[PDB]
Amino acid sequence: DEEEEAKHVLQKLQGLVDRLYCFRDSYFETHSVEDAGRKQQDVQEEMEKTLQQMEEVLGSAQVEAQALMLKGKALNVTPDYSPEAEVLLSKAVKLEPELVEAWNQLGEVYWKKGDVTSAHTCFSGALTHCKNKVSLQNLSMVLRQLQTDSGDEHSRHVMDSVRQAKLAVQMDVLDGRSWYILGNAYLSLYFNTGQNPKISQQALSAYAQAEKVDRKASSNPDLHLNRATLHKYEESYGEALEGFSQAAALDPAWPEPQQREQQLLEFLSRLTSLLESKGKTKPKKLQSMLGSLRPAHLGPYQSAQKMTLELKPLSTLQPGVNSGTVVLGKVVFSLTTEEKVPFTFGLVDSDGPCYAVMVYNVVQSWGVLIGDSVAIPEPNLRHHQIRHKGKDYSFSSVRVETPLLLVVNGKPQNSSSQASAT
Repeated sequence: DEEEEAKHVLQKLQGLVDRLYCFRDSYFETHSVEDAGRKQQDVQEEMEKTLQQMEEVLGSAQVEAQALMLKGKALNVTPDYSPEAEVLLSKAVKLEPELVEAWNQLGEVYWKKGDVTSAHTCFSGALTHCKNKVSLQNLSMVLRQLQTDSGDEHSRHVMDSVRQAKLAVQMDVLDGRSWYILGNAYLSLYFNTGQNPKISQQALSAYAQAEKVDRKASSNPDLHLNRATLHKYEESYGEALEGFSQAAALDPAWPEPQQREQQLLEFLSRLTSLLESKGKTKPKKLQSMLGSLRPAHLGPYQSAQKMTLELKPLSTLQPGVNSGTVVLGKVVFSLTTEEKVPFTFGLVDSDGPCYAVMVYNVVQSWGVLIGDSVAIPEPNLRHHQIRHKGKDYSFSSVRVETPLLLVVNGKPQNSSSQASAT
C-alpha cells in the first residue's frame, strides 16, 4: 500500500507542476496581448497556489528525489533565481544522479543565478545520462554565452551552439522553442564570422519556422527582439522597429526592446535631419568643399583582378550594387551609434541631395571626418521609406560591407580598420 500511495502522490505532484507550466507556456492562448503586463504576476500567484497544493499532497510524508525535483521545478517557473529550488534540486541529483530533469532544472536555476559555468556543467552532465531535447536546448543557449579570454574558443562555442541546437531541433521538429534556439545560434554565428548573409537567412528562416510550427513561438518576446536586431543590422528598419515594438508589447516591463526602438528612432531622426540639412552646411561652404575634390581622390581597383571604374554621380546610381562604377564625394557629417557599428556619414558629390553611407565591420576608432574625400567602388544603394507609429523617415543610403572597400583622401584603408580578420 505504501508503494501505490507514494506513486499516487508523485502523479498528483507531477500533474500540479505540469499544469503550472502549461499555465505559463500557454498564457497567450487564453489571454490577449493587452493582458501581457499581468503575465508575470499571474504566473507568480499560480506558482504559489501550486506549491500550496503540493504541500497539502505531501503532508509530512518523506520527500523522494522526484518530489524534490518537482517542487524545485515549480519554484523555477518564474524568471527569478530561487535559492530554494537550488537546494531542492541539488538534493534530488544526489538521491537520483540519473534524473535528467533534475539536472536540467538545476542548470536553469544556476543560469538564473548568473552561474553560467555551473549551468553548463548541469546540462553537459545530463547529457552523459540520456540524450534529451531540453539539455540540448539549454546547452545551445549556454554555449553562445560562455565568457572566454580567447577569440578562437568563443568561435568554437558559437559553432557548437549551432550543432547542439540542430540536434535539439531534430529530436522534435514541431517544437518552436528549438527553432527559436537555433535561430539564436545562427544569429551568433552570423555576427561571429563576418556576417555572411546566408547565415542571417538561416537565422531568419529558423525563427519563421518556429512561428510556423508552434503558435506559442509568436508570443516569445526574445524571438521578436532577436529577429529585429538582425533586421536592424541588415537595414530592414521598418521590420526592426515593428519587431522591437512587438517584443515590447509581449513584455511591457522589459526595458530593452523599448530602449532599442527609441535608439533606432533617434538614429533615424538625426540621420534624416542631417541629410536634409547637409550637415547644416551653407551653399557657400558646400561649393568650397566640392571644389576641393580632385582626380587622385579616386585612388585605387581590384575585385579580390584589375578593374577600371567609371566615376558617376550618386543621383545616377540604381538600387543594389552598381557594377563598373565608383562615386566620389565629400563628407558633410558623421553619426555614431551606441553599438559602434555601422559608422555612418553623409556624402555629397553635387548640389543634389546628400546620401548616407553606413560602413559595417569597422573597429571603434575608425572613421572619416567632415571635409574628407571618400570614394566608394561599386556602391550598394538602397532607398529607405519607413513608416512607424505615424512617423515617416525617407532617405537613400550606400551600404559598405567593410572599410577596406573605401578610399579616403585618395588612400586605401589599412586592414586594421576591419573588425574581423582578412
